[PDB]
Amino acid sequence: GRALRVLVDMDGVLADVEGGLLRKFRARFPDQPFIALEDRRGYKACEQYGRLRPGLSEKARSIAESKNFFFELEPLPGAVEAVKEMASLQNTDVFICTSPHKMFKYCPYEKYAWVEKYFGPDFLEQIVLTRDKTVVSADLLIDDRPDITGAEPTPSWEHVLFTACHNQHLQLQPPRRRLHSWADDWKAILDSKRP
Amino acid sequence: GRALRVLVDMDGVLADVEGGLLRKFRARFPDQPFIALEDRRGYKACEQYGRLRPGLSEKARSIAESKNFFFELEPLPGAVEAVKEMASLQNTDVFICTSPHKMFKYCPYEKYAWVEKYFGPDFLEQIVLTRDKTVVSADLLIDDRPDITGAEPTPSWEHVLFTACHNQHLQLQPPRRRLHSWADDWKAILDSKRP
Ligand SMILES: [Mg+2]
Ligand SMILES: [Mg+2]
Ligand code: NA
Ligand code: NA
Repeated sequence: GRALRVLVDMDGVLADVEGGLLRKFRARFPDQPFIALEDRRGYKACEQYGRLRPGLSEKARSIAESKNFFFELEPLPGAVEAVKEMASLQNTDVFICTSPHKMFKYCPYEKYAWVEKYFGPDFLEQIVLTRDKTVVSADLLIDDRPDITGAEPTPSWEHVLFTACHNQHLQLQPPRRRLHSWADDWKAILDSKRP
Repeated sequence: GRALRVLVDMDGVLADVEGGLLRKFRARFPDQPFIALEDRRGYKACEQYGRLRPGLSEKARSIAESKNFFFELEPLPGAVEAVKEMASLQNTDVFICTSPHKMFKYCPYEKYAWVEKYFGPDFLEQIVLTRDKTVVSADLLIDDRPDITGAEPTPSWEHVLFTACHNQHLQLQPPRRRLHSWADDWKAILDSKRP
């Protein structure tokens, strides 16, 4: 007491939503152009697909809306190991703070199931499902979305940007910070917020 | 700006979880003793069922864990009308802040579906699913659970206790407040927190 509280985003931070989208898009729509991971720009993949060719945004969306899309995402390298270690640290509380998106039949269930699979049943109590992360209080939010907005104009967390291909070239306004991958020094970031 | 932010609990505040539990329990287990609504005491119904007769807690739990339990709950009188009005007020942001419980196959989906049904698709973005309400920041939390605890020792909200049969006889520690039903003067409660 007090415990440092860290919110960890799920999509693109713990679960490889980009790789999953691209793989399943390519398999389901093999004759359509696609966006190679390195060429991704901007948080919303479907929007970029729409610019590639008309109709592709809805097809990209249909991949993400399909049963087992979220459940079958691969963990990002080091993600499960890092979050387990982080949660186990003294004076450190970790919550997985993630959006259900505009899709509720499968996505919430599958996100819970995915967390159960990789972190165990006891970690389910650490999940906060919300479209608005600004109303969740914490010391840190690790999330791959550059612009996080919502009902709270002054969120209590510092947003640390987790690198993803869609944001990796972005110049952030100082003093905004990055976590480059789970191999990067996340302990140093947490420690900088401690008493 | 700033908008007053109000968290409204779902079970026992918007949706009649007590009536639904009792009705479906009685229908599925007609030869078992039950707990009449007026005799409910303590937030956790299944725990009281367990004291009534051994094995009854697991049966009560099975009712709540069954498909369509949450979806088929009836709204409490005045609840949908009040929350719609509250959300429509100037400088007032409403979030439905509710637990998925220890059950994730049906409960999250059904809670989203229930909100869609009674409040419309656009209200889905106001849902926060969490087992820990203390990490959700707001001015007010209207919730029928007397004791709300979690990772944040000093939540930012004032907890206003929504009357339910299990809490109606409880003497609260001053200056804790109650909302007796949605017929009660909820506007006065909100107004007391405004600048
Ligand atoms: Mg993300
Ligand atoms: Mg409740
Ligand atoms: Na879905
Ligand atoms: Na369930």
